[PDB]
Amino acid sequence: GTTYTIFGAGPAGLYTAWRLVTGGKAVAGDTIQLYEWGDYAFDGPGSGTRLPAGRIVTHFCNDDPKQSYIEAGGMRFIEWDGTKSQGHQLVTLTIQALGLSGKVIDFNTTDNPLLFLREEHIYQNDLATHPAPYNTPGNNEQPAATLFSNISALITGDAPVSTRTQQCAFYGSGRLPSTFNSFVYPPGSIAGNIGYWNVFYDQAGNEGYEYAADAGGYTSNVINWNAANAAVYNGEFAPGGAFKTVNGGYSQVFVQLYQQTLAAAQEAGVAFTLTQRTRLHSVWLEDDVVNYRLASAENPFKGGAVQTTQNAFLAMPPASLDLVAEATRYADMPEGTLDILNAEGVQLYMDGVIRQPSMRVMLFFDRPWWTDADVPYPPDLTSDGAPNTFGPTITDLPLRQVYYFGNNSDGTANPVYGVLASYDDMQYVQFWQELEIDVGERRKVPIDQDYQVLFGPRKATDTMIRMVLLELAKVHWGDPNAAHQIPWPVEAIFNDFSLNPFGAGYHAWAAHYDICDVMQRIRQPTGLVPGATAANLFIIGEAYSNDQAWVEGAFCTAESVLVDYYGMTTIADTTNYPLICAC
Amino acid sequence: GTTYTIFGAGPAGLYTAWRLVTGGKAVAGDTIQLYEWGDYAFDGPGSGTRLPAGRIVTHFCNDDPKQSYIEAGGMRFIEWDGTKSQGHQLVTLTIQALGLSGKVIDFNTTDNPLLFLREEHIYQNDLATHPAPYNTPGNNEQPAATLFSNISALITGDAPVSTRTQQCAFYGSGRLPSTFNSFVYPPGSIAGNIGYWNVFYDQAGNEGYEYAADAGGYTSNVINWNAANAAVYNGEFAPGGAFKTVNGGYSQVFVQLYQQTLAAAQEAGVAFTLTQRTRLHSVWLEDDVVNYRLASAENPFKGGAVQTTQNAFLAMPPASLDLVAEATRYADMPEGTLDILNAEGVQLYMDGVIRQPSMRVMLFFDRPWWTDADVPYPPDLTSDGAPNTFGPTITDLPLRQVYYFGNNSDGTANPVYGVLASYDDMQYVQFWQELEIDVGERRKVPIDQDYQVLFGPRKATDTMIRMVLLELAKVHWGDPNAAHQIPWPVEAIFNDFSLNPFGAGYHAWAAHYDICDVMQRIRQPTGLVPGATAANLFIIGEAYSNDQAWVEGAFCTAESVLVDYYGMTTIADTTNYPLICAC
Ligand SMILES: Cc1cc2nc3c(=O)[nH]c(=O)nc-3n(C[C@H](O)[C@H](O)[C@H](O)COP(=O)(O)OP(=O)(O)OC[C@H]3O[C@@H](n4cnc5c(N)ncnc54)[C@H](O)[C@@H]3O)c2cc1C
Ligand SMILES: Cc1cc2nc3c(=O)[nH]c(=O)nc-3n(C[C@H](O)[C@H](O)[C@H](O)COP(=O)(O)OP(=O)(O)OC[C@H]3O[C@@H](n4cnc5c(N)ncnc54)[C@H](O)[C@@H]3O)c2cc1C
Ligand SMILES: N[C@@H](CCCC[NH3+])C(=O)O
Ligand SMILES: N[C@@H](CCCC[NH3+])C(=O)O
Repeated sequence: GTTYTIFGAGPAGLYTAWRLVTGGKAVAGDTIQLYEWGDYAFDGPGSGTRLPAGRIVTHFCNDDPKQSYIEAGGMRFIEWDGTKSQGHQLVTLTIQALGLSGKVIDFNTTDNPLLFLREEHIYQNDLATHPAPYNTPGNNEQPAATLFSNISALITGDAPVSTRTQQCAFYGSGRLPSTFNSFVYPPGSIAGNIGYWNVFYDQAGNEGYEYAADAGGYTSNVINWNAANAAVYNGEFAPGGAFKTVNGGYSQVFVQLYQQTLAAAQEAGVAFTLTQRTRLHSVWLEDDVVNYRLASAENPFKGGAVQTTQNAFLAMPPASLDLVAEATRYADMPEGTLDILNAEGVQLYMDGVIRQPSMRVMLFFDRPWWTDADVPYPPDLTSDGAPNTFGPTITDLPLRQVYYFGNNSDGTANPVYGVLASYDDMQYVQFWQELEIDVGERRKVPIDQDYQVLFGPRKATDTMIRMVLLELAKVHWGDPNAAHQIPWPVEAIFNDFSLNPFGAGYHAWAAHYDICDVMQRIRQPTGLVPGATAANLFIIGEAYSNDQAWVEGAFCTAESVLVDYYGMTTIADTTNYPLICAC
Repeated sequence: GTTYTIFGAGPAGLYTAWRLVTGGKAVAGDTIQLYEWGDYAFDGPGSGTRLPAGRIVTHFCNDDPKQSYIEAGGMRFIEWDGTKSQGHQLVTLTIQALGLSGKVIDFNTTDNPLLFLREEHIYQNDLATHPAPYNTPGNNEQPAATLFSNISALITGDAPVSTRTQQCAFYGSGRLPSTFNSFVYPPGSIAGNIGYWNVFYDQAGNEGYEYAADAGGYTSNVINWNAANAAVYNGEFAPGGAFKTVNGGYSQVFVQLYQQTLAAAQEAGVAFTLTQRTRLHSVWLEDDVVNYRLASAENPFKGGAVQTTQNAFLAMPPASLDLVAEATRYADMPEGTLDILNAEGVQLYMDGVIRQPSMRVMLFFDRPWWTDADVPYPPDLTSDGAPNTFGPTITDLPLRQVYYFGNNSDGTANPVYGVLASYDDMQYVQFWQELEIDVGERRKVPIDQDYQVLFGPRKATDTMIRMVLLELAKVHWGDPNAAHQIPWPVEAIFNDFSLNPFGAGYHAWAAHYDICDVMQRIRQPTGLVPGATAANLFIIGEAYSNDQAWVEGAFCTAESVLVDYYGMTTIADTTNYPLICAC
C-alpha cells in the first residue's frame, strides 16, 4: 500500500488527512500517519492540554465545556456565497460535510465602534462633528475605511480588482497608474515591489498612516507587506462577505475532522493514526525518497532513527519550518542527499512572507460591567442596525482592539461574560512579553523554548491583568483610576503567538516577490532546486496561501496539493475561485 | 607555549589580543590566533571590503580617505574625567596608549533641537510658546528630558543612583518607593522585574510615553528594557561626561589595535595571526578542552575538521552566539562532550538582554543645503550652546533623528557635506527593509543570509534616497513637494544592523533578570552548568556589559575576563569604576 506522512495536526494537516480518506485517494491497505508536536484534546475532556488545533483554540472558562468561551486563536469565518463567488468556500463546504452547518451563527460587529485615540473618545459615527486628533486634513472627519479605499484606488487606478482572479493578476502585473503622484514612486512602478506602509506613508503622510493604523478595522492589514496585495485586500473591492462563527467554538471543526477521518478510515480499511507529543526533527531527500527523524516533546532537539516515506506534508508555518531546517543546515549530510529546506531557492521563497506577532488576553467576568448605565463610554453593542454585536472598540494603545463576547454559552452554566483584548505588531511585542512573568519572579525558560501556545492558554499574571484593566478603564471611563470600578476577572489567560513554534500571529506576502510564483512553486520545494529529482514533499498551511488571515488559506493550499500532485478531484467550485493564484 | 584563540575581531576581540601582548600575559613562544567572519581593511587600501571593526565603521565618501566621512556604526565616546571618575575609562586610556589622543575632537549637540512632531515644527526652546501636540498636560510644554527625569525619580525614590556601584546595586535590590502610585505595580516591587516602557506607560499614559519616545534626545531609550537599569540610565543622574569623537574616524582605533598588537607581538616573540573570511562554525567542550570547527565565509554553514584549544574567547554578540549554538543544538554530539552554548543556564542567561534594531543611512551632498537662507526650518547648529554642533533634529517619523556632519574632510579639493539619518526600533524594521531592494527587482538573498554590515555600507537604492529626501523635505520645509529642492546626494549608503550576524543595533538588559548575576557569570559559561568541568571559554562584548551603548562595554567585559581569569593587572583605576557590576 501507500503511506502518507503528515507533520503538523493543525488545520492544514487535519484537512489533508480528511480529504485523503473521504475523497478516496487512500484505499484499503494504505496508511496516513499524522505527527503533532503538541498534545491537543481530540478525544474529549482530559485527552490533551487544550482543544485542537494549532493557532485555532477555543478556550472555555474553567475548561468547562458548558461554559462561555473566548476564541484564544482564530475566531470567525466568512460564509461562502456562490452567487457572488466570495467567502471561505472550503471552510463552508467542510463545516457542511462534517454535519456542523446547524451550529453556524452570525458574528456581528458594531457599525459604530468606540475609537479611543490620543486620549479622545469618539464613536466612529461622530467623526463628521468630532474630528479624530490626527493632523490629516479631510481624512480625520471620515472613518479610516475611506482613507484605506482612497489609497487602494491611488495604487490600482483603472485596473480591474473585483474578482479573486483579477486580484491574483494584480499581484504580478499590477502597476501604479500613469497618474500616480509621488516624489518616491514613479508612475508605472511594479506594485508588488513596493511596501504597503512605505507607499501609504508617501501618499498620506505619517499622520494619515497613523490614523489608518490606529482607527482602522480588524481585517485591513497596514504592516509593510506587498503593496499590490495590500491595495486589493484593503480597497473598496476587497473580498468580503458575511462573518459567521461556529456556536460552541471553531475548535470543534478540528475535533470533527480528526474523529470523522478516523471513523471513515475504519470503514475504508485505511490505517489513520495521530502520534502526539512527537515532532518532525529533521527532513531531507535521497532522490524521491523523503528521509526524516522524529523527536519527543520532552527532548525536542534530539532525533531518533532515520525513517523514510514517499509522501510527506509539512503542514506547519514558517517559524516551524525554520526549526526543522536548523537541524540540517549545519550538518554533514549523507552522500547523494538533498538538504531540501536549506536549498537557496527554498530559503528565498520561504522569505516571501513577513511575520506579524500577536498576543491575545482572554478575560471572563462575573457581570457585563461594560454595560452598566454609569460607564462614561460603553461599547455600542446593541442596535445601530438591529442585532446585538461583539464590538469591537478600537484604540491607539498597546491594547489595540477589544471584543465583548459576554455570555456565549447555551445559558445552563453559571453566567460568565468574556472579553478579548488584542495586542499586535512588531512595535508592541516587547511591551507585552514582560507582562508574562510575575513581578516577583525572574525569567526561568529561554524565550525561544517557551512553547506556550502549543501547551495552551497560560494563566495571566497579576501585572498582566492589572495592565488590561488600566487600559480598559482609560477606554471606557477616560480615567486610569476607574480600573478600581472593574471587577476582577474570574479567569484570565493569554496566548502569545510570537513564541515558537508559531513565531507569528499572521503572515503577509512580502514586497519584492512574485506572489503567484511563490504560491505555486513553494508547495513542492524540489521544483525550486534546479536539476533535483521531484519528490512528494510539500509545504502547506495558511502562510503561503491566498487567504493568509484565515483557516481558508490552510485548506486551500492543502487542497491545491491534493489536486495538482495527487490528481484528486476538488470539492470546491474553482470556476471563479482559484485555490491559489495562477501566474 | 600557550595558545589564545579569539573568535571575532570586533572591538572586544581586538582589545583582548592587544592587552594579552602589550600587558605581557602572552610571552615569547606563545600564540594568539584571531578568526573573523568578515574581511576588514586592517592593512590600508585594498586589504579588505570596509574599515574595521564589527559595528564600528567609518565610511569615507567615494572610498576617498581625504574626503568627508560619516560614522556608519558607533560614532562618539565620553572622555574619562579621573577627577570626578566619570566617562569611558578604557576607551580613553586605549586611545591615549595607541597614540591617537591628538585626533580627539568635541562632539557637540544643539541645546535647541528642531522637533518635527505630528506635522508641527517646534524648536525645543519654544515649547512654552507652542506646546508639543501630545495630550500630556504640563509635560508637553517642557523638553522630553524633564519627563524622563520625573519618571526615573518616581522609580528610584530616595535610593542613591549617582555612582556605578550604587547603580549596579539598584539593578539587583532596587524597589519602587512606598509612595509609588500605581494600579499595576505595588509599592516595593523589584524594579528589575518591571519593563521600563510598561511602567513609563502606567505612570505617564500613552501620550506621555509617545512624547518621550518621539521627542527625547538620541541617547534616550524607551524600549521595554529592565526598569531598574532604565531608570538610572534615563534619569537626571544618568552617566555623563564630555562627548568626543576621533577625527578621521573611530575605525582608526581598531586599525591601530591590530597593527600595534602585530608589531608588539613581533618584538615579544608571540605568534599573532588574524585569519579573516573564516568564522567559528561550532563549539563544545571535552573536560577543559575547547573543541571547535571553522567555516569559510564562502560556505559558512559547513564546518571543517575538529580543532582544539585551551583558551577561547567568543567576542561576538547574542545573534552571533545564536548562529554558533544552532550548529550543535540538533546534533548527536560525541561521547563525553558538553554542548556548552545550548546548556539550559547558558541559554537562559543569553536571553538576559533584548535587542533593538537600527538602520543608518549616510548621505553626502555637494553643498550644506540645510544652511541655505530660504530653508523654512533650518537646524540650529550655530549658537544657543555657544560653539557649532552636529544636531540632532528629532522627529516622530520613521526617520527619527538627523545629524549634520558637514565637511569633515582632510585635504580633498572638492569636499562634500554629510548627513546621518537614523531609523530604529522594532516598530520600523519592516518599514526600512523593503527600501533596501530596488523597486524594479525581486529579493534575491534570503534575509537571514544577507550579511550586509559585515561586508560594508551598501549603496542606497533610488527608492531609499527619495524616501529620505521626502522626510528631510517635510522636516526642513514642511512641504513634501520641497523634496525637489534638495540636491541629489553625491553618495548614499546604508547599514542595517538588524541583519545577521549582528541581529541588533543595540542590546539592553531585560526585565526579570538579576543583571549583576548575568554580567558576572555569563562570561565563563561553564559556571552556569552544574557538574561541568571549568574551561577557559569566555563570552565578551558590549551585550552583557554595564556599558551596552558603547565600545566601553566591549572593552570592560574583555578587561574583566583578563583580570578575573588570567590574573592580569588592569590598566584602569577601578576605585570609582567597577569594570562590571559586583555581586
Ligand atoms: C490571533 C489569531 C486570530 C485568528 N483569527 C482567525 C479567524 O478569525 N478565523 C480564521 O479562519 N483564522 C484565523 N486565524 C488564522 C488561523 O489560526 C490559521 O490560518 C490556521 O490556524 C493555520 O493553520 P495551519 O495548519 O496552516 O497552521 P497552524 O495552525 O500553525 O498549525 C501548525 C501545526 O504544526 C505543528 N507543528 C509545528 N512544528 C512541528 C513539527 N516540527 N512537527 C510536528 N508538528 C509541528 C504545530 O504545533 C501546529 O499544531 C487567526 C490566527 C491568529 C493567530
Ligand atoms: C548604530 C550604532 C551606533 C553606535 N554608536 C556608538 C557610539 O556612538 N559609540 C560607541 O562607543 N559605541 C557605539 N555603538 C556600539 C558599538 O558599535 C559596539 O559596542 C561595539 O561594536 C561592540 O563590540 P563587540 O566586539 O562586542 O561586537 P561587534 O562590533 O558586534 O563585533 C563582533 C565581531 O564578531 C564577528 N563574528 C560574529 N560571528 C562570528 C563567528 N561565528 N566567527 C567569527 N567572527 C564572528 C563579527 O563579524 C564582528 O566582527 C553603536 C552601535 C551601533 C549599531
Ligand atoms: N483573521 C483575524 C483578522 C482578520 C484579518 C483579515 N484581513 C480575525 O478575524 O480574528
Ligand atoms: N551609543 C549612543 C547612545 C545610545 C545607544 C542606545 N540606543 C550614542 O552614540 O551616544
